[PDB]
Amino acid sequence: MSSAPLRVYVQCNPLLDVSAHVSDEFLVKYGLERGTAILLSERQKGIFDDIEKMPNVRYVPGGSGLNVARVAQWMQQAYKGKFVTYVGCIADDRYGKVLKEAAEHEGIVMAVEHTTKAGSGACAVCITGKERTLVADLGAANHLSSEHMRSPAVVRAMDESRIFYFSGFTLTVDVNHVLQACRKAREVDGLFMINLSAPFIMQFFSAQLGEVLPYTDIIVANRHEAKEFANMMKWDTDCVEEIARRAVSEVPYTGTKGRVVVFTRDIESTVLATKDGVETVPVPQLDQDKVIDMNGAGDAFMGGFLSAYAVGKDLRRCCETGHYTAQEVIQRDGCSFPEKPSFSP
Ligand SMILES: Nc1ncnc2c1ncn2[C@@H]1O[C@H](COP(=O)(O)OP(=O)(O)O)[C@@H](O)[C@H]1O
Ligand SMILES: Nc1ncnc2c1ncn2[C@@H]1O[C@H](CO)[C@@H](O)[C@H]1O
Repeated sequence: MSSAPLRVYVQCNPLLDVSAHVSDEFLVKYGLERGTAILLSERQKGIFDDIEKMPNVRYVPGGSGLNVARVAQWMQQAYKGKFVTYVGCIADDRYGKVLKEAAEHEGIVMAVEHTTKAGSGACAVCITGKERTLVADLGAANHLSSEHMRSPAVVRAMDESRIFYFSGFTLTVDVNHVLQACRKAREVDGLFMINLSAPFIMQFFSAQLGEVLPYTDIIVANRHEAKEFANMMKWDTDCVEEIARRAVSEVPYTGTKGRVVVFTRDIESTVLATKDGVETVPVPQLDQDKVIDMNGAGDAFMGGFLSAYAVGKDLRRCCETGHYTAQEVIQRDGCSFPEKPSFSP
C-alpha cells in the first residue's frame, strides 16, 4: 500500500572513485587532513599514480550526488526509469562508460553531457581504518556547459520534476547552472534542496553559495559543515541547534514552501529546524563494531531522505528514512546494499 514517487532531479559531478588503504604518513606526505575532502591542487601532484601502484586498488563509480541518486533509486526499485534523473558532465572514456552504465542499470535516467575538453573525473579515496580522505579531480565534470543545460532532455527533466537536489560541490563549477535550476524550480513551484558538501565550500565559494541560498527551500549538512557555515556568517555561537535556527530566519529566503534545515551529527541526533521551531530525530543505536565505512554516510542519508520526501512523508519521517539508509551503507565496504530495503517509509 504505497505511492508512486514524484520525479526528482539531481545534479552533481560524476566521478570515479579510485580507492586504497593507506598510512597516516601518506596523508601527510600529500598534505591532507584526515576525513576531509578537497579539490586536487599542485600540492597533491602524483597522488593518483601513487595510489594506482598500490595493491587491491579499486575503481568504483562515485560522485556525491550520484551516490545520492542511487540510494534513492534503491529505495524505489519498482520505478526504475520513472523516478530520478541525473545531470553532470563526463567524457566518452573507460571511466565515463563505467559511471553511465552502473547508474542506468540501477534505473537512473542519465541526462549527462559528453565533452572532449578533458577526461572523465576521478576521486582519490584514501582509506585509513574506517575514515576516508578524498581528493577530487573533476576533469570533465568541470566543463558542464550552458548548451547542455538548455538542451531538450534537461529542460524536459526540469519541467517534469517536482524536487531538485544539487550538491554544494556543484558550486565550484558554474553557479549559473545552479541558478537556472533554482528558477525552474520556482516556475513549477517545486522544491529546491542543497547539501553543504564540505567546509571548503563555505571557505572558498561563499559568494556562489550566497547566490543560491535565497532560492533554497531545504538546506542539509553535517556537524562540521554547520560550524563552518556559522563561521562564514560570523555567528558567535557554538551550538548546532542555534545555527539551524538562524539558518531558518536570518539566511535570506524568497520561497514559499518553507525553509527547512537538516544537520546530521553521526552518532547523535539529527537536528531538524523550521519556522515552527527545532526538533531532534534520534539515530537508532548501532554496534560500532558493525560500522565499517563512514564514507558516503551523508550521501546515503540524503538518498533516504529524498526517497521518502518523494512519496510525501513528513520531515521527521524523511530523516528516519535517511537514518535507515545511512546505517545500511556504513555496514558495508563501499556504496553497497542488500538486494531490497527492509524499511517502509
Ligand atoms: N558511526 C555511526 N553509527 C551509526 N550511524 C551513523 C554513524 N555515522 C553516521 N551514521 C548515520 O549516517 C548519518 C549521516 O552521518 P554523518 O557522519 O553526520 O554524515 P557525513 O557522512 O556527512 O559525515 C547520521 O545521521 C547517522 O544516521
Ligand atoms: N568535489 C566533489 N564533487 C563531487 N563529488 C565529490 C567531490 N569530492 C568528493 N566527491 C565524492 O564524495 C563522495 C563521498 O561522499 C565520493 O563518492 C566522491 O566521489
